[PDB]
Amino acid sequence: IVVDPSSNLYYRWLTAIALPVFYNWYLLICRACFDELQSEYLMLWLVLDYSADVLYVLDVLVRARTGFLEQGLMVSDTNRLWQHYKTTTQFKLDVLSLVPTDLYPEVRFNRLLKFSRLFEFFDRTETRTNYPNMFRIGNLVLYILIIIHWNACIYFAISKFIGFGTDSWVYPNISIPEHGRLSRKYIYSLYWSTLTLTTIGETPPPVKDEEYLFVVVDFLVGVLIFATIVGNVGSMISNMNASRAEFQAKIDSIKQYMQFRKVTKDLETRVIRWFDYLWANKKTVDEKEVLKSLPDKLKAEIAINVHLDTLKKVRIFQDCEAGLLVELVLKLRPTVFSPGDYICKKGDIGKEMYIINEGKLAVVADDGVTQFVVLSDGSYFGEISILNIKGSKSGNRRTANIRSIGYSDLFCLSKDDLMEALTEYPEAKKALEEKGRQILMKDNL
Amino acid sequence: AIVVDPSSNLYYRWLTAIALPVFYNWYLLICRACFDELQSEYLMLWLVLDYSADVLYVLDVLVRARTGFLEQGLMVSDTNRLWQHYKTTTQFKLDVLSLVPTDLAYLKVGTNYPEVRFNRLLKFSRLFEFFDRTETRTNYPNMFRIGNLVLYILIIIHWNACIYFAISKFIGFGTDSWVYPNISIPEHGRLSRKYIYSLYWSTLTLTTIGETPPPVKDEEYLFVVVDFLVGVLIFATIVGNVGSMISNMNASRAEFQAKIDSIKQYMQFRKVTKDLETRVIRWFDYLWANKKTVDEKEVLKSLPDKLKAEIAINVHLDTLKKVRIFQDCEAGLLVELVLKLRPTVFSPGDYICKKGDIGKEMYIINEGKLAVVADDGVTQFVVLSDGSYFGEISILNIKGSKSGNRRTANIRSIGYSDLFCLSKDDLMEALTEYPEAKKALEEKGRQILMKDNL
Amino acid sequence: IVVDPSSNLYYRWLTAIALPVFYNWYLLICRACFDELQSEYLMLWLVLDYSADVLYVLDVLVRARTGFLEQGLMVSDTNRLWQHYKTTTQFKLDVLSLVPTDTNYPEVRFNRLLKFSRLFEFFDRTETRTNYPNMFRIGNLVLYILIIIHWNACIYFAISKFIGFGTDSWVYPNISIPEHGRLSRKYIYSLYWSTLTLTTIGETPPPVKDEEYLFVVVDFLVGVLIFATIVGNVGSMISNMNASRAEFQAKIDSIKQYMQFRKVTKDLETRVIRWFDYLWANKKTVDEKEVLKSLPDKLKAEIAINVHLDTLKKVRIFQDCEAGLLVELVLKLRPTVFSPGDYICKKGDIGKEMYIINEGKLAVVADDGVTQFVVLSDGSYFGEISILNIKGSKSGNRRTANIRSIGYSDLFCLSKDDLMEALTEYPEAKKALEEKGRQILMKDNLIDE
Amino acid sequence: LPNSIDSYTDRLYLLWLLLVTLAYNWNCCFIPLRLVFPYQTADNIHYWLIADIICDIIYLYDMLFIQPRLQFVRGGDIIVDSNELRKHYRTSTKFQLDVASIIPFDICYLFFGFNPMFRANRMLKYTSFFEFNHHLESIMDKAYIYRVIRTTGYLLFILHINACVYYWASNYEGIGTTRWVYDGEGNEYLRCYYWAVRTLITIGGLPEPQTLFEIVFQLLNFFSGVFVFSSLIGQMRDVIGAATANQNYFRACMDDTIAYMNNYSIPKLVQKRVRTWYEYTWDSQRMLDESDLLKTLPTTVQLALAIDVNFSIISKVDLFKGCDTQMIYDMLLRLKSVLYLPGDFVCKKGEIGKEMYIIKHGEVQVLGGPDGTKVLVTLKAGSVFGEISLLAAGGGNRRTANVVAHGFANLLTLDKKTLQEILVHYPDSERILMKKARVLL
Ligand SMILES: Nc1nc2c(ncn2[C@@H]2O[C@@H]3COP(=O)(O)O[C@H]3[C@H]2O)c(=O)[nH]1
Ligand SMILES: Nc1nc2c(ncn2[C@@H]2O[C@@H]3COP(=O)(O)O[C@H]3[C@H]2O)c(=O)[nH]1
Ligand SMILES: Nc1nc2c(ncn2[C@@H]2O[C@@H]3COP(=O)(O)O[C@H]3[C@H]2O)c(=O)[nH]1
Ligand SMILES: Nc1nc2c(ncn2[C@@H]2O[C@@H]3COP(=O)(O)O[C@H]3[C@H]2O)c(=O)[nH]1
Ligand SMILES: *[C@@H]1O[C@H](CO)[C@@H](O)[C@H](O)[C@H]1NC(C)=O
Ligand SMILES: *[C@@H]1O[C@H](CO)[C@@H](O)[C@H](O)[C@H]1NC(C)=O
Ligand SMILES: *[C@@H]1O[C@H](CO)[C@@H](O)[C@H](O)[C@H]1NC(C)=O
Repeated sequence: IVVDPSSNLYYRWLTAIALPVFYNWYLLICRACFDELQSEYLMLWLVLDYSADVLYVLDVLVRARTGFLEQGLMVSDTNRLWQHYKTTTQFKLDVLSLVPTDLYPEVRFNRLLKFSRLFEFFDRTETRTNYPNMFRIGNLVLYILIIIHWNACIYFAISKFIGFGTDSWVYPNISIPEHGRLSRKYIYSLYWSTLTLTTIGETPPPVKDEEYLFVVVDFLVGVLIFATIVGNVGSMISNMNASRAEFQAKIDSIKQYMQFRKVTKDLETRVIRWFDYLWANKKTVDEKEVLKSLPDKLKAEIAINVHLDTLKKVRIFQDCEAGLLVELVLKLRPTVFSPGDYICKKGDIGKEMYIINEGKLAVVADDGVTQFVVLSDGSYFGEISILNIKGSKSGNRRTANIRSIGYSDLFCLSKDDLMEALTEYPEAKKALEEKGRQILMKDNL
Repeated sequence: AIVVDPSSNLYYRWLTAIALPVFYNWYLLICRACFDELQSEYLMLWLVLDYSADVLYVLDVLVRARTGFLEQGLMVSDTNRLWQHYKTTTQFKLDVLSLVPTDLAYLKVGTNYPEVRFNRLLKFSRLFEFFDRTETRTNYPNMFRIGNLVLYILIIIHWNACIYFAISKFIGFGTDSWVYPNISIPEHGRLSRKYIYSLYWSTLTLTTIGETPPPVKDEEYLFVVVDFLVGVLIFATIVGNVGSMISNMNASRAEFQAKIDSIKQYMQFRKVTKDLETRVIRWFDYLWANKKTVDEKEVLKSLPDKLKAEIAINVHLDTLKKVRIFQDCEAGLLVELVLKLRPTVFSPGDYICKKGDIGKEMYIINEGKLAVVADDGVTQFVVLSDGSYFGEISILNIKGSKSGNRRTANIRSIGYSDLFCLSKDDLMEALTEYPEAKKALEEKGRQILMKDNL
Repeated sequence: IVVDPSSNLYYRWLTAIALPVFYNWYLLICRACFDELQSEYLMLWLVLDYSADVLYVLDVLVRARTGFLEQGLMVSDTNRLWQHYKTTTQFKLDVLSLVPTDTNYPEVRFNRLLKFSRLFEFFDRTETRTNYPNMFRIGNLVLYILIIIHWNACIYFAISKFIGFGTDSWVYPNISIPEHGRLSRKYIYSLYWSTLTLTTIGETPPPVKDEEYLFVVVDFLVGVLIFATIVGNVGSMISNMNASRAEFQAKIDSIKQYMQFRKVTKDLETRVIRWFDYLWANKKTVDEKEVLKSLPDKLKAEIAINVHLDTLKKVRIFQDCEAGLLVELVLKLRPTVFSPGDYICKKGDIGKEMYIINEGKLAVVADDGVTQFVVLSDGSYFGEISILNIKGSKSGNRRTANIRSIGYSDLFCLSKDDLMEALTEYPEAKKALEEKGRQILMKDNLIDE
Repeated sequence: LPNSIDSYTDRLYLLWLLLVTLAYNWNCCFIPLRLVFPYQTADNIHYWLIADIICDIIYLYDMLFIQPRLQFVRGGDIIVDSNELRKHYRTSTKFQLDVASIIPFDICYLFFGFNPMFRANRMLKYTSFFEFNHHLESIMDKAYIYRVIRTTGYLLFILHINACVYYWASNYEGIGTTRWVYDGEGNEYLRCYYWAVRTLITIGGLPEPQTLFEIVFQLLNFFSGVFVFSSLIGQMRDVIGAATANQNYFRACMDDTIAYMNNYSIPKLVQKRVRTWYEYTWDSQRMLDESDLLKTLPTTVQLALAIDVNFSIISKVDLFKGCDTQMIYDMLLRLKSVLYLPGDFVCKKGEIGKEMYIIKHGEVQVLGGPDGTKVLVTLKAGSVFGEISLLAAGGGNRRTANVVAHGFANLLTLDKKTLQEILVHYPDSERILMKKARVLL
C-alpha cells in the first residue's frame, strides 16, 4: 500500500507519531535528570519505551511507503518511494533515532531526533483546524512548557552535580524527608525554572561561579522567551482583528470624505447604516477582490455553481450555448441595494439587466408608494433593453419604477458585458437578437 | 405585536441593560462564593440584586423571543416564526439553563451558598454582543478597546483573587506563610482587607511581578506555577493589545509619512530641484493638515454603485447644473456627467491651462481661486472663484470654429484650488446613449459661438 | 589594485576588520575597568593590541583603495579614491582611532572604539548576504545585549571600586577576602548584577547612598528602554515572518466565507479547500505576475527563456521564428494551474489559447468516459491552430477533442490576442505563421474560401 | 517682528515654539514638585517666583505678539492680512486654551498663601507642545529618533508624577511610620524616584505595603506600571516596524523572486544578475518601482515631477520640436524607467526597434567597430538615442549598431505602441511626426 501526505490517514498517523515524540522529549529529560522517576516506575517506562520504539519503526515503514508528487501525479511504486525516502536526511535522522543504544536513560537521547514529526503535526494541525489562533496559543504554551520543564531538569541535575544542601542556591538536602519526595523535587524545580524563565527571579541567589553563570544564561534565555511570547501573541492579535481594522479604516476614510465634501446628514446616515448592515451581516469583503486569487478554472466552476441554474431560467438564454452561459456568468456582477433604493426609474437609459437573488423588489407607480406587482426571488427585469434591437418601440428606456422593499442582491448583466460576451459567439448573438425581436413583436413593437 | 429591530437603538439600550446584570453576576457571584462574608453581611442587598438580575434575565428571554431577522432582505415580524427561530437555537438552551431555579437549594442551604447560582454565568453572549455593538457603534474605538481589555483582565484578576482566597481557606488561614493570614487577627479579619490583599496577590501573580510570599507546600507550588504561566500569557495579551492600539492609532499618519519619505527619496534620486521639492512637500503637508489627503476614487471604491452615484449627485449635481451648456439636459445625462467628474488639486502659481493648448477638459472650480493671467506672468484680468467654470466650449468641438479647441487664455491658480475635471472623452462616452442631448449640446455651443465669434 | 565594495574580497576584509573592533570594545572596557585582566595577561594583550592596530592600519589602507560607483561604473583612479576618502568624516574617525596614544592604564586606547562603522557595515553586509536574515537579526540583537550587559558590568565594577570595596551593601564585596578577590568571580558577579539590573528584574542588594541610588535609577531606566526596544524588534521580526502566512490565511478565510455564504456545494467546496491546501503545501502561494512585476523586461525575458524557450522552439509553427519574436512570445506566456480531472478544453469550446505544458501530464480523452487517446507530457503543446485561425478552416476556432488534467498541471497559455500583439513588429513572420498553419490545415482538413 | 509668520519655513517660529514648550514643561514638572515636596521654602521663594513670572511672560507674549501673526489657509488662498490673522486667532480654539491657561489665579496668593495648585491651569497650554512636536517632526529627517526621545520623556514624566504621588502618600501616612512609606533618610526626590521606577517599571524589591491605603496604592501603581510598560513596548514596536517597513518589503519581494527562480531551476548566472539588479535598485532608488509610487500622486504633481526631470531632455530632441507641449507632456507622463546591468545590450545589431531611449544617470556605448566591439560614441547621461524608431510602421526600423551599457545605465523608455496611443489624441503633432518620418527616412 502507498499513503499520500494530503489525506486523513496521514494526519492520523502524524498524531500517532507526535504522541511518542512529545513523550520522549518530556519524560526522557525528566527520567534522566531526576533519578527516582526512572527507578520507581521502571515497568511503566519499559512499556512506554517499547510502545515508542514500535511507533518509531512503524514511522520508518510509513515514511518508506509515503508518496510524493512528480509531474503533478502521486508516485506509487515502492522502489522509487524507498529510494527517495533513503536519499533524504530524514532517513538518517530516523535510523539515528532508532539505533540500539539500550544494549542511565541518557543513552536514549537519540530518540529526540524525530522532532520533525512533531513539527509536521503542528504545521498540519495549524493548516487543518478552524481555530488557528487558539491552536497557536496552544503550541506556544506547549513550547514554553517544554522549555520550563527542561530548565527544571537542568537545574535539578546541576544541583545534584554540585551537591544537595551544600549551598543556598542548589536544591535542599534530600535526606530530609520533606525535600526527599519526588513530587516535591519536581514541583520545586518547576517553580524555580518558572521564576527564572519568566524573569521574576524570587529564587535564592547564587553563591558560586557556575551558579552565577547558569543564572545569567537562564535569565537571558528567559528574556528571549518573553520576547518571543510577546511577539507571537502580538502578531496573533494583529491578525485576529486585521479585517476589523481594515473595515474601520475604510469607514473612517469614507466618513472623513463625507465630512470634507459636505454630504448631507440623510445620505451620511444612509452610508453609515449601509456599513452597519455590511458589518452586522458579515459582508465586509467584496467578491470582486475575493475571487482574484482563485484560478480561472475554479472561478468558472464557482460562477457555474452559483449562477448557472439562475441564468438558465432566463427566457432569452433558454437555448444558448453552454460556453456562452459560462462567459455570461463570468461577466455577471452582483450588487446589493438598500431598502427604498430605485433600481431603475421610468425614462432612464436601460443598459443593465438585473436578475433577482435573495431579494424582493416592487414595481411602484410613478414615484409613489402604491405597488403594481411585487417581484420575488429568481425573477428578472431589463431583458430586452440591453439587446439593442433595431426598431424598438421603447428605445432602451425603462417604462416602470422599480423600488427595493428590502435588502436585495441582484445580478447585473450589462449591455457592454453582453456585447463583449457575444463577440466570440456570433450565431448565438443572432439567435439572441432573434429571440428579443420575437418577444418585442409579441408584446409591443 | 411589537418586534424589536436588532439594528435599532432600542436593541442597543437593551444590550446595555442586559450587559449590566451579566457582569454583576460574574463578578459578585465569584466574590460571594469565595469570600463568605459578603454573602452573610449584605444578604438583603444580594437578594435585591439577584431578584433584579433574574427579572432582567426573563425579560431578556422575552426580548430574544421577539427580535427579527433578515430573510429575503425584510425583517420577519410574526411572533410565531420568531419564537420557533429562537427555539431552534442553542441560545434558547443557554437562556433556559441560566434561568434554572436553583434558588430552592439556595434557600435550603440557608442563603449561604451562592454557588448554586453559577449557571447565571451562561449569558456571556449578551456581554460579548454588547461589547461588539459598542466597538462598532462608538466614536472612540481604541479607548473602548482599552476599556474592554481592562475589564477582561480585571475579571480574570478578580476570579484569581477569589480562587486564591478559597485555596487559602481550604488549606488553612495563617497556618503557612503563603496562604492568607490568620483571620482571627482583627487587622486580617476585615472584609475590605481580605478582598484588597487577595486582589493585590492576584495582580502580583497574574502580571508576573511576584512580590508575594513563596509557597511552602506542593499544592501551593503547583497553583503558583500555573498562576505564573497564566500571568505571562495575560501579560503577553496586554502588551499585544496595547501595541495593536498604538499601531492602529497612527496607521494613517504612518501611511502619510511613508508616502512623504517615498516622494522625498524619489526627488533625491531623480535630482528634482529644491524649489519644486519644497513645493511638493508643502502641498502634501497642506493636503494632510486640511484633511483632504485621501484619494476620492480609492476611498469610494468600497461603496456600491448606487451609493457612489448618490454621493456624486449630492456633491456635484447642483454645481454641474449651473453650467450654461448643461442647463437643459437629461437627468440621467447629468448623473453620468457627475459620475465622470474627476477631482484635481492645484498649488499656488500652478498653470491650469495655457494659451494655444488643446482643450480636452472642462474644469469646474470648487474651494479655489483662479486667475486669467496674461502671457507674460501674473497680471490678473478676471479672478475666477468658487462655483465658476471654464473650458466648456472647447471640449464641445463645434464644427467650423475659428478658435477650434484652443485655450483662449492663460489660467493660473492663486491659492490651493480643488477643481472638477470633465474630460472630452468622458463627455463623449457619457453622450453615447443620448444622441438628442449630444445634438442639443452641439447646437447650444454653436449658438454661443455664433453670438460671440463664428 | 582597487577593492570593489560589492565583491567577496571586501566582505572577507569586513570580517577581518570586524573581529578586532569587537575585540577592542569588549576587552578594552573589561581591561580598563577590572585592573587584573590588564595586569596578569599583559603579553597576551600586547600581542592582541599589536594585531588589532596592524589591522586598523591595513583598514585605513584598504579604505584608501575602495572604489565607489559614479555614473554606474566603478571608479578605479587611486588619486580620486584617496581624495574622496580624505573628504570624508570616516577618514577623521579612522585617523583618530589610529593616534599613537600608547601600561596599566588601557583607557588611553579608548580611541580604538571609533571604528564602530566597520562592525556595523559587517553586520549590514552579512544580513544582506545571508539566507537566514531573521536568524541573523536574532544573533545581532543577542550580541548587542551582550555588549551592553558587559559594559554595564564594567561600569558597575568601576563604580564599586570608586566608592570602596565592601564599604556598602550595594557595592562589590571586599576584594581582600579570598572568595571575592578572584578575577573570575569579579567579572561573573558584575555580569550577574548587570543582567539583573538591565533586564529589570532587580533581585540584587538595594542601594544605600545617593550616588548608588542615582546610578541604579539611571541603570534601570536604560535597561527598561533597551529591553522594550529589544522586545519591539523581536515582535516586528515575528510579525514580518508570519506576514505571508497571515495574508494567505486571510485569503483562505475570505474565500471560505464567500463559498459558505453563496451556498456553494460541498464537492466544489472540498475542491477549493484541497487546491488551497496544495498551494501552501507546495509554497506556490505567490503569483508569477506579482513576483515578476517590478523586474525589467530584460531580466524577465532571461527568466522566461530559461524555462519556456526550449519548449517554444519545439512548436511546429515556432520552429524557425526570429529570436526576438520568441522572446516576445515567452514574455506573453501566462501560467495556469489545473486540478486533477479539470478539463482544459472540451469539444465545442471557443479556441483562443495555446497551452504549453510545464510539469504536468494531460490526456486527450473522449466524450463519454476516461479513455486517454494521447497522454500529453511535459514539453508538449496543443492549440496552435486555434490561435492561428487560418482562413478557410472547417474547425472555426473550435477544439477537436477533449483534454483534461490527470494531475496538477502548470500550463502556460499564449492567447490569440497576445500572439497578434507580439506579431505587430514581425509581419513576414506572421505571414510565415499563417502559411505554416495553412499547410497543416491543408494536409489535415481545409476548405478553400 | 514680521507682520506674518509662515509657520512652515520660519525657524524663528520653531525656536519660539521650543521656548513655549520649555515653559510648559517647566510648569508641568515643577507644579507637582513644589506642590508635594518641601522645596518651596521661604528662603527660596524668590527664584520660584522669578521662574513663574518668566513662564507667564512667555505665555503672554505667545498669546499677544506671535500667535496673532500666524499665516493660515482659508478656502485655498493664503491669508496675509494681519487683521484677518488676528480674528482667526481670536475665534480659534487655541485662544480659549491660552486664555484659560493665563487666567491669573496667582492673585489668590494673598488669600490662601503660596500654593502651586493655583498655577495648575498653566498646564492647559499643551497645544504649543503638540505643534512643537509636529514642527520638529516635519523639519527632522528621521523622526523616529524624536519619537523615541518623546517616549523616553513621557516615561520620565510619568515616573516623576509617580514619585510626587508617592511622596504625598508618605507625608499623608506619616514619614517613617510604616515600612512602605518614605523614611526621610537621603534625597527625598531621588529616593521617591527610585521607588517610582521600581514600582511603575514593575521591578519590585521594595518593602511590602503594610496598611490598606498602601496596599491599594501599590496595587493601582503596579497595574498602571503594567500598562505603562506595555505602551512603551508598543511604541518601540511601532517605531521599529515603521522604520524598517520599506526595507522589509524590498526583502520580501526579493525573497519572492529568489524562491521563484529556485522553484523553476533558473541558473546561477541569471540569479546573480537578478540579485545584482535588486541590490543596485535598493542602493540607488531605495524603492522597487517608481511607477507604483507616481501613479498614487495626483496628475498635477505627476506632471510637475515629470517636467522637472525630463522636459529639457525631450525639448532638446530634434524629432519632437514641432510637436505640441501637451503631447510632449503626455509622453513625459508615459515614460518607463528601466535599469540595465553592466554589459547589457540595449540595442542589438539586427533586432527590432520599438522604443526611444532617454539615458539618465548612466553610460551606454555604441559598438560599431570592424569586429563589433570598438566604441564609437559613449553616450553619457541626458542623451536620447533611437528616437527615429518611434515612427516606423509595422516591422520597419531594425537596429543598425550594437549599443551596450558600460556601467549600470538607467534608461528611460517610450514604446512605439505607447507613442501611438498618445498620438490618437493629438492629430496635428501626429501629422508633423509622419511628415518628419517621411522627410528623414
Ligand atoms: N413595463 C413593465 N415592466 C414590468 C412590469 N412588471 C415587471 N416589469 C419589468 O419592469 C421593467 C423596468 O425596466 P425595463 O424597461 O428594463 O423592463 C420592464 C420589465 O422587465 C410591468 O407590469 N410593466
Ligand atoms: N478668453 C477668456 N476666457 C475666459 C474669461 N473669463 C473666463 N474665461 C474662461 O477662460 C478660458 C480658458 O480656456 P478656454 O479657451 O477653454 O475658454 C476660456 C473661458 O471659458 C475671459 O475674460 N476671457
Ligand atoms: N484532435 C486532436 N488534437 C490533438 C491530438 N493530440 C494532441 N492534440 C491537440 O489537442 C487539441 C485540443 O485543442 P485543439 O482543437 O485546439 O487542437 C488539438 C491538438 O492540438 C489528437 O490525437 N487529436
Ligand atoms: N549607428 C550609430 N547609431 C548611433 C551613433 N551615435 C548615436 N547613435 C544612435 O544609436 C542607434 C542605436 O539604434 P538605432 O539603430 O535605432 O539607431 C542608431 C542611432 O540613432 C553612431 O555613431 N552610430
Ligand atoms: C543532609 O542530611 C544528612 C542527615 O540528615 C546529613 O548527614 C548531611 O550532612 C546533610 N547534607 C548537607 C549537605 O548538609
Ligand atoms: C489565629 O488566632 C487565634 C487567636 O488569636 C488562635 O486561636 C488560632 O490558633 C490562630 N490560628 C492559627 C492558624 O495560628
Ligand atoms: C577588607 O578586608 C581587609 C582584611 O580582611 C580589612 O583590613 C579591610 O578593612 C576590609 N575592608 C572593609 C571595607 O571592610
